[PDB]
Amino acid sequence: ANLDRTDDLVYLNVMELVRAVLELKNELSQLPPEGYVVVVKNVGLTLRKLIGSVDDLLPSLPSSSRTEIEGTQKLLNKDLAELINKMRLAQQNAVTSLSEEAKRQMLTASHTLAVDAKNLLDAVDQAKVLANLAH
Repeated sequence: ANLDRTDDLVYLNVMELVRAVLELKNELSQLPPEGYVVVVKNVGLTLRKLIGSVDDLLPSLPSSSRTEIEGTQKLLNKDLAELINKMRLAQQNAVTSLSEEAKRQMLTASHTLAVDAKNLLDAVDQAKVLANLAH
């Protein structure tokens, strides 16, 4: 048995992103970029919405973990900045060998949205708990 307790709602939403972004990492070699343009939305709209959940805990944390939240919530909008910019540039009507390299690169940016989230789900976990230990 396990008496798990859901207190942090920051690692909950982000969880949906890591999944929605992980599916587009394997489908890269399946469907065209025309359909991915819509996926990046549900993959990048999960962070911009969850980021507003930790912002409230920011002022409720010490001066040690903040570097993680204030440093992750800012880069969270950069992990997709290169992914999207690569979509409109990859799916574009380009007649060159690069058209192939621009397909594998875009994917390298997708995972970024997750790789930068795994550290965020645990980052806040240390800031929230500190809110209590602190006076």
